[PDB]
Amino acid sequence: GFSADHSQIAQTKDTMFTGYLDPVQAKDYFAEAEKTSIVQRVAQKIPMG
Amino acid sequence: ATGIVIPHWTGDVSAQWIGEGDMKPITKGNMTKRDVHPAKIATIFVASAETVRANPANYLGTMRTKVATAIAMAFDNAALHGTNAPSAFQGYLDQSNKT
Repeated sequence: GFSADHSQIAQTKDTMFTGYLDPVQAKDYFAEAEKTSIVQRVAQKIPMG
Repeated sequence: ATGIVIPHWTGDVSAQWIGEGDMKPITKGNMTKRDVHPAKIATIFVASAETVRANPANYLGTMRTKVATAIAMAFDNAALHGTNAPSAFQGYLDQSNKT
């Protein structure tokens, strides 16, 4: 190819274009779902004060 | 494109006083011309196809105006100061002998 900011050619990798062509923010495609209590699902609820 | 040619008059045409019978003087006129031709000014600029497709910072449209600006300034630096003048240009303003 050519140097990281070559003297005669414009390229996307050139230092001249930092702050443009930034990668787009996505959602987390690998969001592990929150755990939740099993004890509060099996055990009998009573009122409290 | 082939340039132009400019004509000019130059002869010191003349006439003189006479007495009766004091047989008359003879004179001849004279002419000249100058020709001039245009020069070429040029540049090229190059980009990756991705740079063209994305056009970051409007760099392409910016360059189109900036090379036009540079070409106009190159004409002044030739005509005022001779700085890079191509040999087809005749004279430049700094060349004068009055200060």
